[PDB]
Amino acid sequence: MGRVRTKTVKKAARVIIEKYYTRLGNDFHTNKRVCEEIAIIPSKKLRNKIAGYVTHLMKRIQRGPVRG
Amino acid sequence: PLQSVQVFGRKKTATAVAHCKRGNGLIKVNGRPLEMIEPRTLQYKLLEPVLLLGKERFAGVDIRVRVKGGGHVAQIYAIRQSISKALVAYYQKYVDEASKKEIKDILIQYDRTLLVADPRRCESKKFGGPGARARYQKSYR
Amino acid sequence: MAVQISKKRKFVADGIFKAELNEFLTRELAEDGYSGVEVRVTPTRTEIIILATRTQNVLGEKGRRIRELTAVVQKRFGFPEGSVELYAEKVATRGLCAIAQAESLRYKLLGGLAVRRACYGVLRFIMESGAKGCEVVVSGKLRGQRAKSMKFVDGLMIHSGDPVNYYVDTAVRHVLLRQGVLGIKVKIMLPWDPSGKIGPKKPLPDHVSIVEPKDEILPTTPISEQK
Amino acid sequence: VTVKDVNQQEFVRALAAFLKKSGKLKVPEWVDTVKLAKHKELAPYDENWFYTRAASTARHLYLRGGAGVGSMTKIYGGRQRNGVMPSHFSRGSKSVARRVLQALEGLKMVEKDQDWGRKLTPQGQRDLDRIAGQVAAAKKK
Amino acid sequence: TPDIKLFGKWSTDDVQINDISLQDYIAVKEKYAKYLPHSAGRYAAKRFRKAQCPIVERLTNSMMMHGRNNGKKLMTVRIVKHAFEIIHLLTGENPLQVLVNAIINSGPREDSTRIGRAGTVRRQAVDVSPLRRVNQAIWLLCTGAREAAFRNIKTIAECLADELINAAKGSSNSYAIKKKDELERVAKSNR
Amino acid sequence: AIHRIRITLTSRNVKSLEKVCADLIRGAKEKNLKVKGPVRMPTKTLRITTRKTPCGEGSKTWDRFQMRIHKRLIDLHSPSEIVKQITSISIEPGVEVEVTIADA
RNA sequence: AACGAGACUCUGGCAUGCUAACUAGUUACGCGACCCCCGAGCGGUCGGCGUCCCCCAACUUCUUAGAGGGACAAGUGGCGUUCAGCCACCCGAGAUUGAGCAAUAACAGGUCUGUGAUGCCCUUAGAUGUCGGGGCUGCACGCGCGCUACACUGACUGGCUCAGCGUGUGCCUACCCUACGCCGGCAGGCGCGGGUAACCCGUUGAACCCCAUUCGUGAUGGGGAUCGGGGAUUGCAAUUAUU
Repeated sequence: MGRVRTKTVKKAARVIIEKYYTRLGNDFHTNKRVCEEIAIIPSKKLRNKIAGYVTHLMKRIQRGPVRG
Repeated sequence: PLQSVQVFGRKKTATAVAHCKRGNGLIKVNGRPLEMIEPRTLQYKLLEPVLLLGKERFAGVDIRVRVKGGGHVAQIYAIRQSISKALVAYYQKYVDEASKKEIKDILIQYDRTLLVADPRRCESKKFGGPGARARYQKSYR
Repeated sequence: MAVQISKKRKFVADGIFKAELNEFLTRELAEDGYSGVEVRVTPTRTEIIILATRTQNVLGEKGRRIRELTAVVQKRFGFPEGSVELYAEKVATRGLCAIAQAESLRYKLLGGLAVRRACYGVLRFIMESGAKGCEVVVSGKLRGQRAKSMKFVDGLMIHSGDPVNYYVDTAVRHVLLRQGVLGIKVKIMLPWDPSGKIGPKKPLPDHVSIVEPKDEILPTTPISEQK
Repeated sequence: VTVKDVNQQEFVRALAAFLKKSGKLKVPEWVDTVKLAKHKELAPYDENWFYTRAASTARHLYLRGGAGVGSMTKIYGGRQRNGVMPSHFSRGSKSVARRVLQALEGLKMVEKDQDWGRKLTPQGQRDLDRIAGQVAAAKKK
Repeated sequence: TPDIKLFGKWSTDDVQINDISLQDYIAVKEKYAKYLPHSAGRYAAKRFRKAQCPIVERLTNSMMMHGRNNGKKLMTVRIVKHAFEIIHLLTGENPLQVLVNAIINSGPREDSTRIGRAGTVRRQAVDVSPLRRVNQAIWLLCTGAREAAFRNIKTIAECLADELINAAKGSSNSYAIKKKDELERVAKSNR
Repeated sequence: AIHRIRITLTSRNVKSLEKVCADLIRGAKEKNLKVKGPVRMPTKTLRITTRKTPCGEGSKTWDRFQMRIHKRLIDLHSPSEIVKQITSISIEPGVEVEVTIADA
C-alpha cells in the first residue's frame, strides 16, 4: 500500500486547475488528455497520477471553497 | 465455406494452440488421443470441461492442439485452458451471444485458470543465496 | 584479407581501440587542453577527431605534431597504409568540459600555487560558462603528513537515479608532488533544458517539472459572421 | 491404426515377443556380461533385454526423422550416481546400439537413408501399424 | 452428479458437518467438490483465502513433509486414492464421513500458551479458533502415518487409513487423540 | 542484373539503428525497388558477472554489466549499382552496414 | 530553497489492436508418394497418422522486436477534521513482481602482492632482477563453509515422457562445439561433414516425476568410506596415486 502523493503532484495540480478550470470534466480519461495538451508531463506514469488528483480536487471544488 | 478460429492458453511458459475447425467430435493433442496423455492420474482434469459441459457441445468441431514448453504438469493446465477457450470462440463467431454467455457462467464458476492465466513466473536470483530469498549461513565464530 | 571475426567480438575490439587511444592521447596532450576524441570509420578511410581546446599547440609549426601522431597509429595497430586520416576540432564552451577543467587545475597546482584560491578560480569559470552547479574535491596531504579533504561546492548537484548518466560529467586526475600524491576530482552539471544542442534531454533531472504554457481569454457574444 | 492411438507400455511388450518368434534379430555374443550403460551399477534382470530394446528403437524412428547411433544413446541415457559426489547425467553404451540398428537393417526394417540417419523401411512401417491394431484386438481400446 | 463432480468415484453428497461451530471452515460439497484435489497455485494471499480450498486437498498438502518428499505432490495423491479405498473395504461407509469425524475428534477445545513473569516460565490457558482446530487436526494425524511407516513393513497408505479409523472412533491408539488430550490435560492445570 | 541484395544493419542503439533503416526503406520504396521489410533478429545479451571489490574483503558483492547488440536486415532485389551507390551515403551515426551479393 | 526519499532506468505481468518476416511459423490447398482399414465405404474417396512435396498461395494467432495503448486510489460502500488518508468490493493485471541508481559526516576498516598510481627507506653483481629440483597437500589435535547418508514416501532393473538462461574453431601464439559412418564392455580410437551462428551442434529427444518387475525391516541388495590389481585420455613431465 502506501502511495501518498508527493508535493510535485500537489503543486502542479492546483496550478493546472486554476488556469484551465473550464477544460475539466470529472472523468479520469478526459482530464488526462487535457493535461497532456495544456502542458507536457515528461513521464507517462506521472501523467496518470496528476490527472487523478486533478479529478479528485474537482469533486470538492463543486462544493464549498477550497483553501489551497 | 471453411470455418476456423484459433486460441491459445499459457501457464508458466507452456503454450498450447488449440484450433477449432468445423467437423464432428474427435479431440486430439499432438495427433494422439487425450485419453492417453501421460501422467494418466490427472486424466480427469483435461477431460473436466468436456465431461461437465457434455459431449454435445463437441459435435460441430474437430479440435487438434499443438504444444511446447513447460514440464509434464504445466502442459496439462495449458491444454485444458486452450480447449475451454477454443469451444467458446467457435460460439462467439458463428452462433449468438446467449449460447456462449451460458457456457461462460459454467466454466468461470469452478475457475481454476480455464479462462484466465496466472501472471506468476520465476523471480531472478541475486547473490549471497542459492535461492532468490534463501541465504547462506552466517557465522560469528 | 579475410575472413572476419564474430559479431560479438567485433564490438569488443572496437571498444579496445576506442579506449586505448583515449589514454594514449591524455599522456601527451595534457598541457594542450585535451578534452576527448570521437572516432569515425568512413568509406575507405579512418577519421580520428582529436578534440582539444587549443588547436594551436596541437598543430605545431608546419604540422609536425599531427604528422607524428598519424605515423604512430599507422604502425601501432597495423593499419593499412594511408587509410588513417587525422582531424582536429576546437570545442566552444569550455566550462562544461570537466575533463579539461580538471586537467587544467592540475597544471595550475603543479605549477606551484595555493589550493584554496586555485579551486575558487576554476569554480567561477565553470559556473560562469553555464552550469547549474559544480563541485571540486582535493583529497591528500597538506600542512603535515596526515591527509584531509577539501570540498568546494556551488549550485545544484544530483547523485541518484538515471539522470546521473546524462546531466553530469565527472573526471579524475592524479597529480604528484615531492610528498605523495594528491587526488583531484571535478564534477559539473549540464544546464540545457529549453533546447539544443539537443545534447542532454529536455526534462529536468531530479525534480521532473511540468512545463506549463498559459493562454486564457474569452470575449464571446452571439453573432453570425458570414465568410 | 496409427501407433499414436494405443498405449506404448503395451506396444513394446507385444512387439518384443513378435520378433523372437519369427527367428528375427541376430544377437551379439555379449549379452550376459553387459552392464548396458555407464551410469548403471548392475546388469539387467531381463534375459531377453535385446529383444525389448529393438522394439523401442523401431518405434522412435516412426515418430522422429531418424538419427544415428549417437542419438539413440542420448534418448536412453539417465542419471549417474557418483556416490559422495553429486549426481549428473551421462550417456550409456554405444556398441550395443550399433549392433541393434545393424541387426534391424539385416531384416530390412530400417535402412540408411539420406540426411544423416537411418530411417524405417515401408515394409517396417507396414509391420508396426499391423500389430498396432492387434493391441486393440487383444484387450479392447 | 452431472452438474457436480464426485471425486472420481466418491459422493460428496450424504456428507455432513455435525458441528455448527466448525462448519464454514470445513466445506467439501457446496460447489467445492472436484474430480481431483489440485489448484492452479492460488491458496493464500489473504488470511481468509486459506479457508476456501477443500479439506481433501489440505490433507494432501500436509502429507508431504521432511525433506525428501517436498515437491512431489503427484506421488502424494497416490497415497490418498488408496486411503479412501482401504477405508471403504475395511469398515464400509462413505469414506469422507470417516475423515470429517477424524478431523473434528482431533481438534483441541482449549490450549495453553506462554506468558512472561519474573523471568520464569508461567503458562496461561486460552481458547482456540475453529480455523486453528482444523489446521492442528490435519497436522496431527498426518504425523502418525509418517511415524509408523518409518521402519514398518506396512506402507503409509495402510498406516494412514488405520489412523483415521482410530481418530473417527476415539480409542487412543492414534497419535492424534493421545496428543489432543495431553494439551487439554495441561490446560486444566494452569488456567 | 537484378540480384537479391541484402542490406544488413547492426548497432547497439535502438534510435540510431531504426531511423537509418527507415531512410533506406523510404528511398527504396520511392524508386519502387520492391523492397522487403526489416527482419528483426533476437537481441543478444553479453553478460559479465564479476567482483565489485578488488582484493576481496568485506561483504561479498558482485556487479552485473550487460551489452545489448541489435541486428536487423532489409532484403532488396534490384541492380547492385544503385544500391551500393545510395547505401553508403546518408548515415549520420556510428552504425555498421554490410552489403551481401546474394543470399536467395 | 537545496541534497537523500520519491520521480528515474531495467525487468515481469495485459494486446486475435498497429508495424513485418523462406536466418521465424501457421493455415490452406495443389499435391503426388508412404502407411493401416483403422472408421462410413472396398483398398478409391471422405476421415485419421507424420514426412518428403510445397508455391509465382494465403496469413502473422503461435515465435521474433519495434512503435503505441492500459492502472490513476479510477468507480462504489464504510471510516477519517470529512482534510491528508485508511479498510472492503466491482471491473480487472489492484493501488507492494524483482533488481539497478542512492545524502551529510565518519573509520587510523581492507588493499604498496591490480596499477609504468605514488612518498620515504632498503637492496642492487657473491643481486630481492633467470634455468633445474623441492614446498604451499607435510599431522597426537581445535574451529568454520559445504557435500553425501542413515532406507519401503526407498533402492534396483526395464519401459514412457516434458524445458530454459547460454555457449561454440577462424581468438594468445595454436587452440572450438559436434552430427553422421566404422571399431571397442567401457573409458576411448578412427574416417568424413557442418557451423562467423533464429542458418550447424539442437524441433537442445535433461533430471526429479510417471508406468511395470525384483528386494523385505535385516548395519540388509540401505551407506560407499578405506584399499588391491588392471585399462584409457591430457601434457615436455602425472611419483606424495592430474583426470
